[PDB]
Amino acid sequence: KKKQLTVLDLHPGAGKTRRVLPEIVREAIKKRLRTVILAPTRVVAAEMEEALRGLPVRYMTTAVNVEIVDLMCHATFTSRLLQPIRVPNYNLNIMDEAHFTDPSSIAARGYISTRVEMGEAAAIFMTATPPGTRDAFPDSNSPIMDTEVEVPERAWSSGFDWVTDHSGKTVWFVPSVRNGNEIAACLTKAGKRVIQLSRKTFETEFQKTKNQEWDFVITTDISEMGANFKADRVIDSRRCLKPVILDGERVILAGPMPVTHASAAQRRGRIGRNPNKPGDEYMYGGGCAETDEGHAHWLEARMLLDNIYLQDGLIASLYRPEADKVAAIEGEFKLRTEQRKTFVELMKRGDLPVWLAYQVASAGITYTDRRWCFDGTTNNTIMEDSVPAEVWTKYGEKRVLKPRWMDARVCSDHAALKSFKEFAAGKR
Ligand SMILES: Nc1ncnc2c1ncn2[C@@H]1O[C@H](COP(=O)(O)OP(=O)(O)O)[C@@H](O)[C@H]1O
Ligand SMILES: [Mn+2]
Repeated sequence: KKKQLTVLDLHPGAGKTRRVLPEIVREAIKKRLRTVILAPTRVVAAEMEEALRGLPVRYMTTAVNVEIVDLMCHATFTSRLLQPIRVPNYNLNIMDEAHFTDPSSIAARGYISTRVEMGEAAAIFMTATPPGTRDAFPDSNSPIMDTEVEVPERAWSSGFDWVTDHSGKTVWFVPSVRNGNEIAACLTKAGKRVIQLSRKTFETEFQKTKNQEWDFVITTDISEMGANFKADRVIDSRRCLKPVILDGERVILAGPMPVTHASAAQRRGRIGRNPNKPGDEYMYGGGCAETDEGHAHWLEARMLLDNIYLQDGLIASLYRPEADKVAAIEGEFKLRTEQRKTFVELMKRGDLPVWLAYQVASAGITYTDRRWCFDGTTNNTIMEDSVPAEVWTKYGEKRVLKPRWMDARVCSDHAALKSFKEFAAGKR
């Protein structure tokens, strides 16, 4: 029904995606409701075509090889809202894995919930862990053995025999890509077969969990968003890096620090999913805390939402239960037409973090002008192998990487640094 936002918060594995979602879609088709289904990732979008097989759904992603029901990724929806492209005023908005804390997912939730509040649409947010969840140990299809235990975050030689004595398969949530690299190298030296997953490698590398033999999957928090494993153990550091905007001028990666209860419940929720296989184990290495408070993703969500047309001059609010996570003045990030296009291109083609893309576009810099990558303060020098990183500019001059605005996420691992060096050199 219109003006209704429903939170479908069945416990993990209860069947929200494979049982309830197809029933909702069939009903929406019957009622001739223009409907959008929002999948967190391309991998999950492919899994949804399997669950929705038969039904007339337009899949707006090349991730599926195959209507009044559209399916697209969370980020695609928000990106299309930001661009001149026409987006239907969907009568029914279904967000699967609606706990995703990516800035584009938060922004989408704010847009959708505002259209519902205005009485223009209906929405269903599907997630075991709605915003504000305080339960890290929800129900599961089969019982879980929960154990609080010290979990290594560096290479080890002794004192953690329980890690390597296990003969099943383990999903291990690490605080960072670099921390996961070190743990992976340690496990590999101990004779284990390890697959590593992160945000930017997920679609490629996740397939290895089906196609290869493995003993451990080392993953950051991307695997909290519908990623399905045939494991019988989760090792959870219970730690994450928190992007924080410091003194309004830079972004640091603070911590590692506790994950939220929702994140911990989602990580544990990778196991206990088979009602016929009890005895899955969850080993956790710390407590939870509300570390989404002040987390840059919710500031970045407001930067996105301030630039989405809703109606005349109105600006969509964040979804009420997560609106308190950021201190921001509504509309303070609204950009005019040309600066907004630069903003969008810096985020898409530029592959820059939202906060950084905003600093560049709001300064009046055009997308291809990379002088700002070199004219920052000395304290903004980016290091590679303990020496200042250097690139050849598009002019042919070798220069130290020293961006005017420093966002730790452009150089937090080797791959991110490689990408930002390519950006500073004008190569995309
Ligand atoms: N490809 C598959 N074939 C059979 N069962 C599956 C498949 N994928 C998931 N399942 C199982 O179906 C049940 C419901 O899954 P799902 O709808 O994803 O749960 P939820 O979305 O509520 O977390 C779970 O036990 C899950 O382990
Ligand atoms: Mn689901």
